Amino acid sequence: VSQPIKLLVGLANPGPEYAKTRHNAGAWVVEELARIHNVTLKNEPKFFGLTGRLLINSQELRVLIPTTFMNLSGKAIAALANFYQIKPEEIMVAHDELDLPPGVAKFKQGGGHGGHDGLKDTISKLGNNKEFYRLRLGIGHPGHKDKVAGYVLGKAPAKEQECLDAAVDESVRCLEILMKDGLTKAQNRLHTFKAE
Amino acid sequence: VSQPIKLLVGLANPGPEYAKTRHNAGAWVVEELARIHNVTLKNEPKFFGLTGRLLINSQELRVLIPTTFMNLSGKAIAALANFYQIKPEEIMVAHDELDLPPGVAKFKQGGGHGGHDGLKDTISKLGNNKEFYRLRLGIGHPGHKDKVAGYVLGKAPAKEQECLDAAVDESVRCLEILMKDGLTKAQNRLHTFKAE
Repeated sequence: VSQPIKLLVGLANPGPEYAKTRHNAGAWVVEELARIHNVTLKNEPKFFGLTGRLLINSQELRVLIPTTFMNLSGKAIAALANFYQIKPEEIMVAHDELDLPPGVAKFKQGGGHGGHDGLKDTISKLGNNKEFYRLRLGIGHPGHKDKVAGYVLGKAPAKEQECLDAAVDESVRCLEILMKDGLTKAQNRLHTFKAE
Repeated sequence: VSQPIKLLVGLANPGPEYAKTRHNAGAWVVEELARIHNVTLKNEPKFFGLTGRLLINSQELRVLIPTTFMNLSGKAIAALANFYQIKPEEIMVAHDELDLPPGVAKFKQGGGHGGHDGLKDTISKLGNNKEFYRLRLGIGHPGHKDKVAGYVLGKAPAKEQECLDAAVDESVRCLEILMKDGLTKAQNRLHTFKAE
């Protein structure tokens, strides 16, 4: 089946202290996808991150979790995409999404960064090309804008984390469906899911 | 001239709240100076951070810990410095310094960002001006470029943290000395210090 995605990126800050923070939600998806496919990601300094190649339905999907600062995610994504000759429209970036609630996830093509430091850098390093795909993992949002960075760098409370974990798992399933049945069918499934 | 400083900024990421990570070293200095001087740091959304005002030897010293993403620290700094008409040469930015070991600290004017995302943004948002002062709190350098973000976003081991905390204490004393006796004398004390 024809489907557009050659590279799946999961945005993150590195290390143990950031691993369970909301702003690492996209990495959670890639980690669970790789685990289910029995591939351990390898550190590749030239790509500023951890990478692997998955065989799913049995398309080849490269995956990446940058080990840069979140605000330098684009260095990883560009370095890898250039090496493998991948264009922005063939990249899906999974990330935490303030404008969706915990337990929801959506696919989208294009859009702004929404103030997400990793998406901002990604757009920049891909030559101001916004037309990469996104896997938007809802995290909710705080009451006040000035509290957004503290929010995304916090750990969700247990109940909220259950919703997020559910949406991660269903996003993984829909990525597997993307590789079997294509984007429209994957999206139709994902966009009816709501954990609660 | 000998006491140029009107604003002391302590860089840090604003979460997770559970975690004393190396890249928050500068905020530790501002928090301890504030504690000793009975200043409560208060959220001030128009400056994108926690703020205070001290009076030490009749010199007003405003303090800021940005609550932006680290790579937007200069947005907070410039917001406050513009509001109070403080020039860049009147600002001292306390920050983790890869180029000194744990237990050592130094004052300097100008210099590059050395890869520090907060310093980089600060130079930019101050109108591409490096000539603010720095309080460099040594955190050591991991010996390879690849995992620098992971290193600064890590928690120092308990022993190393004792060295850090000792450098924070000495840095607070030398900030007090700067406000009383001026920068040359404050340097003469700080630069001969090593934690024991």
